[PDB]
Amino acid sequence: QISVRGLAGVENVTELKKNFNRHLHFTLVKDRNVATPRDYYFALAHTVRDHLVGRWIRTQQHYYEKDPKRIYYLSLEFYMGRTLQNTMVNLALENACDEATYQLGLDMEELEEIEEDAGLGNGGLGRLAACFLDSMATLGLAAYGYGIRYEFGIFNQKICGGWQMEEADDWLRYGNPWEKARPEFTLPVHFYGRVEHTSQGAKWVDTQVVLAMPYDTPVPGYRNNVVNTMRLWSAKAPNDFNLGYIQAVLDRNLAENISRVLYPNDNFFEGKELRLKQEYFVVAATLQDIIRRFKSSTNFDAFPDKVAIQLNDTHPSLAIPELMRVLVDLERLDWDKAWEVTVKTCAYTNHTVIPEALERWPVHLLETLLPRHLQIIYEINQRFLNRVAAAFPGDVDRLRRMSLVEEGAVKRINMAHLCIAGSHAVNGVARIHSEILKKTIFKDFYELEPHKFQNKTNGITPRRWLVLCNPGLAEIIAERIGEEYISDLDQLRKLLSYVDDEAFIRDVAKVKQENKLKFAAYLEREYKVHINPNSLFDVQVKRIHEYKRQLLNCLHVITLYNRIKKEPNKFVVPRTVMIGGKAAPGYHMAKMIIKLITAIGDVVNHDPVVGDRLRVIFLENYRVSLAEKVIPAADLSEQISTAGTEASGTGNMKFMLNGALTIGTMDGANVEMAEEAGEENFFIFGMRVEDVDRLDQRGYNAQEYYDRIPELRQIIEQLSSGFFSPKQPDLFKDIVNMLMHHDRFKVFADYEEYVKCQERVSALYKNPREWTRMVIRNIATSGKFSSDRTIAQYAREIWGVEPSRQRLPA
Amino acid sequence: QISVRGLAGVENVTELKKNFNRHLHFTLVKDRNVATPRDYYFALAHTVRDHLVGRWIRTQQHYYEKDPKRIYYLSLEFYMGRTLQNTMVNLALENACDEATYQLGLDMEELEEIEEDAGLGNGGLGRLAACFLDSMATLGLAAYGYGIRYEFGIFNQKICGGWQMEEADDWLRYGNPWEKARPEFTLPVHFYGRVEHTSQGAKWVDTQVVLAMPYDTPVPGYRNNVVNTMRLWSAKAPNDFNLGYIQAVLDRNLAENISRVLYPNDNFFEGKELRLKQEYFVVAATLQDIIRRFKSSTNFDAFPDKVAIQLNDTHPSLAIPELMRVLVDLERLDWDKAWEVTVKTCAYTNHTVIPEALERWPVHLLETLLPRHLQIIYEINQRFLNRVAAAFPGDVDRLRRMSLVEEGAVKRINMAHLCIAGSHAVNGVARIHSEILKKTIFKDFYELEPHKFQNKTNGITPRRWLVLCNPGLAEIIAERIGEEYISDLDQLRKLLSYVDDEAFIRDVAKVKQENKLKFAAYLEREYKVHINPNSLFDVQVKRIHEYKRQLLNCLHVITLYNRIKKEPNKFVVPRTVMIGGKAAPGYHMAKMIIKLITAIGDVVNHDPVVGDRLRVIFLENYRVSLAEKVIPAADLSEQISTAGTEASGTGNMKFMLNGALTIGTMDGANVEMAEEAGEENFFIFGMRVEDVDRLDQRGYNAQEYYDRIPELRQIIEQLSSGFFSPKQPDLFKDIVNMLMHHDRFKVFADYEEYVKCQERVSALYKNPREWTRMVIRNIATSGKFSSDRTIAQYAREIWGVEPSRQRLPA
Ligand SMILES: CC(=O)N[C@]1(C(N)=O)O[C@H](CO)[C@@H](O)[C@H](O)[C@H]1O
Ligand SMILES: CC(=O)N[C@]1(C(N)=O)O[C@H](CO)[C@@H](O)[C@H](O)[C@H]1O
Ligand SMILES: *Cc1c(COP(=O)(O)O)cnc(C)c1O
Ligand SMILES: *Cc1c(COP(=O)(O)O)cnc(C)c1O
Repeated sequence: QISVRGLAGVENVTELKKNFNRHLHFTLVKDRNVATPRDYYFALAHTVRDHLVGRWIRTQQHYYEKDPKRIYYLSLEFYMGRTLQNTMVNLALENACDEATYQLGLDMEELEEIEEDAGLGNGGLGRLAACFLDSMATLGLAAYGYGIRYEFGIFNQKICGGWQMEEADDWLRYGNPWEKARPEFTLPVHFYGRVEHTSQGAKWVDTQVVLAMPYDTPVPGYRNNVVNTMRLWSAKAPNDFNLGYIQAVLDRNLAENISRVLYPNDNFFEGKELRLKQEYFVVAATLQDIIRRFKSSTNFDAFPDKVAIQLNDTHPSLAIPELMRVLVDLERLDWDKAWEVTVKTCAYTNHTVIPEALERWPVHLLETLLPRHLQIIYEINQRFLNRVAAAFPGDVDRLRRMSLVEEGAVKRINMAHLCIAGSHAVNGVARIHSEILKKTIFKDFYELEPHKFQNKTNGITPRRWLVLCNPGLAEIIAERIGEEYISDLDQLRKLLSYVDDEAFIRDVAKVKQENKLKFAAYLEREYKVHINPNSLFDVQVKRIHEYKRQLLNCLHVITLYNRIKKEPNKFVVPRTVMIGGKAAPGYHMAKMIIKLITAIGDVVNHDPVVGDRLRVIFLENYRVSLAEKVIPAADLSEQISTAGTEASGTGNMKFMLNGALTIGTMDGANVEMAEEAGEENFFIFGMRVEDVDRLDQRGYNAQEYYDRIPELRQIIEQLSSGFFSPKQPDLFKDIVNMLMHHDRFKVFADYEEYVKCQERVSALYKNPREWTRMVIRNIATSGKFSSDRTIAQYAREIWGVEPSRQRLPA
Repeated sequence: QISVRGLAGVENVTELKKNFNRHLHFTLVKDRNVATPRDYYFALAHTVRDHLVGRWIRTQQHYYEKDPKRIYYLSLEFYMGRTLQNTMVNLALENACDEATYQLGLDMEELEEIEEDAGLGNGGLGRLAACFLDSMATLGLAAYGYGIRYEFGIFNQKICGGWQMEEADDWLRYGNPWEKARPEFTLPVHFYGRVEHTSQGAKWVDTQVVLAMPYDTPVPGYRNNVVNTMRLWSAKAPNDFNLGYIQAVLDRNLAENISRVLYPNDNFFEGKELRLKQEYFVVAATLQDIIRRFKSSTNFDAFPDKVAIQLNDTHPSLAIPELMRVLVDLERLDWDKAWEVTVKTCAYTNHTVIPEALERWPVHLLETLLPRHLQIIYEINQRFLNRVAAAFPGDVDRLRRMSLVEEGAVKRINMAHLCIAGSHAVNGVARIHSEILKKTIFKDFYELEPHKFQNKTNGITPRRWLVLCNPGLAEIIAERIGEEYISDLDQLRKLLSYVDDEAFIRDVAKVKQENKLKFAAYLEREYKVHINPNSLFDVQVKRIHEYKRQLLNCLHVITLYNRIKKEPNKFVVPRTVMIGGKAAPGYHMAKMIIKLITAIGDVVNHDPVVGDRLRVIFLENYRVSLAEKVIPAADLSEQISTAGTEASGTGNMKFMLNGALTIGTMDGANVEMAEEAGEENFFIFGMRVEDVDRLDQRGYNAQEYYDRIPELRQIIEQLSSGFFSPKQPDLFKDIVNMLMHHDRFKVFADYEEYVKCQERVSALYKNPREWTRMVIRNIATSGKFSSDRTIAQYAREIWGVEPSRQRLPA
């Protein structure tokens, strides 16, 4: 047992054991003779869950009594991952449970692997929401996460013949012990219908009704006895729905399809009706809940003092016109008063600048689905443009650029413009991203209301991303500076005075080696794949995207391979290149990239001459639980997106906190990370945002690079001739064609500097001691990237509430 | 507290209370400050449930050790009703829980009303299966009820404008505390595909796979510590199902629709594909489970010694060819050996003789859905007819009459013929019904294999239908003969020596009066309807059907009304005529009858001259929980189906056990009931089966009755002229037209004798003392109609197992 995992008291271990047996008997209705590991996992989950309820009930009762300002974090995604270990960590029950299960003759780590990931997210945006919930609870904020309870989360990725195959993520199959259905708080949500204009107000009538049933999941703060709530809505059809008879009953599924599945798109907008329904569904149900809670604390002037609504991107942007609809149509407030309340209540966070990810809904869709909201949006736009016109008289083009309504083929509503107009604060997720917002995408808006624009650099929770996934590292750190850093990551700074400490250097390196052995083993157990634990673990895990440039990584791998075949008996630092991530089902290029990766592996991994010097592995079904395993085992973190495309990135922070060195571009949060650790302790390369713009003004011509770089030329010719696809020589024609003629992300432009930088990485790896010393400098300066810091800034600069680290009663 | 409700021990009441509070806290995650009656109901349900698990686990472990012959009761319907009180009754926890909740300041009766009925049945057939499970557990048989877990059971009936409106029975909305999902025992079921004939055997390939997930519900025996299992299958789509992406995920519902809803038809066959899928689904999953359990006890010669499969009607008839498919195709047994095993394992129970209820599936449907089963059925038919041909040489018409395959417009498979051929026993559900089977419908089959035909008169469980719904009556009975009768109903005979006992007569009458007041009150509480508790409670509750002749009851009500208007100041015994029951959604005539009933009420209930002398009420949403309320409060039980149409009837037995006198035809079980109590203690009237046949040979002409009975003529003219439907004068034209020209059930033919008999009933009611004495004679002789007797006969004469009343350890 390690210190950071809590005490294994005599009384508590005994109590845990009896409750474990009670649940196995009464809850699972099983005896030890027929119980399977899954049954044991559930018995443990219910045992741990019991310890939450007491705190959950008093935390909520506490907020009722003290009535603080409530924070409502609206998101269509909450990438939670597993809950068992995280709960034990935050409740200081890990060692006790480890001991108790040990005495029952069970391996707790084996049981934890049985829990299904709650994959209600796609990647960064969803995971961010998860880290935020953890931090808000840890900082004692009366926060509520509101989203959708998807029956099917992000699809499970299978690799067949080197191709990605998707299969339903039936995560609720065996039941979810963490959620508590609250059917008693079911709310009605309206769709379609029409607008009637009577004497005293407009009415939305003849609507189709869908019920929203809430499910509450506890969110425990770190050892402070605070347990907040994440409320996920589930779609239910009313009972007089469609009410020949048989068909009417079967058609109930049409209404319940709203919460059936998560759209698997990462940084891409797909204007489908079902998605719009999901967005309004979560918004409509949540707002009624918010107002209900408010009225139970009618002058809505105090609404903004008791309520803060944070929009995670534009997905829940309809909250703005829905809040207006309710205040104006239902509560009968005058427009101006209602608008004042709305702006002061809502804040919007932008997560990207790539045009294809921007939500622009066709007016005809809103027209049919939400007629009243479309009217309110036109009215908002009207009054907004009147302000623009008055601020910039005669600037007609600005008016059309800022309009919430975009003209053209089909009129569309720019949801981002809607969010800026109806929010008192708009923020980017990293300094460079936030600056880009003010200088480009939202320049006109920043000019009109500069006070609205802020920055809130992303962060990650040190509980799940350090203590939970890397106990060995958390331990050796605690041994030298205590445990306070876990909820005050800035204290890792103190590790700077151990950079020359021989014992520490040795332990840091030892922990990494153990993590690598542990992962190298897992690889063979669950995926029959052998790798050399002594090689440098070069990993790039994140969603497959052209802007992420997994292709640039591929070019390097092929370069390494060609160099080896060129001079076989020459020494080179051994490397295990691991690339993992899911591709959106309809993203063809992303799926071709996955195939290319596996294709490269097929050649490289079986070339006798290469031996154990180079291995290319594609990490299947990358998800939160897998991240917790690979990240602690990585040496090199690949954060190589084209400058200006990765709003922030969070995977980069996870790697930095876990002892991996970073090779990347000055993009997103990488800039601040390098700034914190010092550029000398970072492997920075490639074009800066300015270099990219210069190239765009000049005109990007990939051919130029192809003509001037022999090694690059050789790679393209190998791809084109079928060297990596014998049976299908032209298999990768689309890839080569894109690289050569329409590469929006300038892969070739950063090739030379990338490769060169990679050589510097290999050189440092040859010097174990100095590599580890640089690692210590990174870990020691990663404190700024804790989501506790991020949330503290949101609370103080946007929500107007003070974080607290005071422990609530037991 | 009453004696039959068990002891309210000091230790147990204390234990119950703490566990109630534990569940409210840890299970429902609520505090007393926010708990609603529903939360309290669930806390109690979980508390009671806890007492079942221990016994449930050892009962099943017991069967594993002793390995007795297992009884598998296959049914597409299990009309369970509520489970809370029944569980308390069988566990002798009722008084303790009553006390415990009392001390917690809660009214247990109020909490029981919150439980949703498990309405997984239509009427008699489904309820019979429920009573049987209760009796099999009480008799210590290793029995398993196997069926489908419908998401939506029988629809909830709403009456709007006097018309029936159906609405989804979302009984799982708030969760079901009684079931235990067993996802670990999920089994695959195949559909469609084709048959491949290879060298060594035929193969069923290219099939669509649907998963069957089982949910187990405990079935406690009466105070014997036995807890059997009812396993209900739920349809689940495999995860690589349909696996653009979004659509594939949404289409999973196509496969899961199989267990979505119960077909609401009572005694009517609807040849829909979805229904056929449900039938094979339950059969395929169940048989794999049966064989699995058998192999874990490969000579299948002992299969019939360890397994008995009872087919509740033909709904699960595919078990016969499915068992053959498995034994022949999968286990590779020779046909003859397989057939021997199948016949010795299966037994079939017929529940009706009406042609429209007989299952005849179109060959083209089986051809597409279950190609292999169709081949097996042809093969069975072939060999079967060869036996017929050899037994009755040259009788070509017999061959075509007995064929499992019916020729004509579209070829169909007669499932009843299939069941007779593949079963070692076939039984009717009442003596007269069983005789009718041998003399008519299955005459040819009886001639070929007379040994197969048996009778097993239906019964009802005295636990739910006496002790649970009528504690007051169970108590006064127990006070004079003890409690042993509850599991040995024949002992009620002893009450015969109290027929002249003044105290007993007074108590029996008192209990009835209290039940009537209790019901008259409930009527006003939940349905704002006032009635006179001193009137005779004339009730007919059962599914709406023409053969049940609710119309004959209507004619009498109208007769009573017309007589009163004719002589207003003449005295007549006051009556409250209550009619209730659901009509199948697509059964037009049944829906018109409901409207007629409410229409009669509209006129009769508001006629000043009638006063409180006559009231016509339609009992809305008749279901098991409502039956438990009305039956104990009834004085007169209407069992007036045309002789030969009601196979048995079970509602009739419920009324007899609860102190109501019966007016009915010599049909179904009424014959045996009258035989048991003595015809002098029964109000028998109308045509006997023989009279009906005579009339059919002559030719039924309704006009004749219309011309010779003035009162009848007046009623038809009132209906035709719009007397009961002013705004819509011809509203009931279909009813009159049917009555006059195509009445398959000869309503007019029994009118005169019915009315006359009703006069005899009123006469006896005027003499309280003698009415009650006749009641005592009925209750005292109702013992034969206990399902314990029925099940004991099934066990000894069909399954070959001995019932046991021995209590298993605590
Ligand atoms: C739209 C969207 O999901 N954007 C992203 C992401 N996950 O892709 O949000 C996360 C969280 O802010 C950022 O770190 C990524 O750089 C940004 O692209
Ligand atoms: C088919 C069918 O459900 N038949 C019925 C019924 N419920 O309608 O079965 C029950 C139980 O045996 C019998 O009492 C009824 O007389 C018979 O009609
Ligand atoms: C952290 C995380 C991400 C975000 O990774 P980036 O490299 O910032 O894109 C995505 N997926 C999972 C499973 C994560 O844990
Ligand atoms: C007993 C019962 C029946 C069967 O009634 P019959 O009069 O035999 O048709 C039908 N429905 C319910 C709810 C029952 O309790």
